[PDB]
Amino acid sequence: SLLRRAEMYQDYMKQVPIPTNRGSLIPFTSWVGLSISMKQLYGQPLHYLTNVLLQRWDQSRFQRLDSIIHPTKAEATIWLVEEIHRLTPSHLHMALLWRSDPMYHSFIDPIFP
Ligand SMILES: [Cl-]
Repeated sequence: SLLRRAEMYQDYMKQVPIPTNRGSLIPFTSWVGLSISMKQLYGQPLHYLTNVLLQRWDQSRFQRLDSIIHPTKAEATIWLVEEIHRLTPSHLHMALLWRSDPMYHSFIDPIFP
């Protein structure tokens, strides 16, 4: 059941193309905020694992973030990690993660943002 949801989620996320954009600069002051600007400008979802990681990076800081990591590089890093999260995880692993995290749907993008 969770397993079917994981399988359908992952089968879908694995095929979503990474957008082709060299020549982008999105100023930002938190990782989660940069991710919201990316999801809105490109009209893309980011994966559960990427949303969780972005929130951890923001927690680890507790100066504008974009004066520390340039936006072009920051955005590229999110896309590269997102590609790992789309192409590599097994749905079984995702089902197991979701079974242990009652808040897990808060890190899944809505279908209609
Ligand atoms: Cl931001």
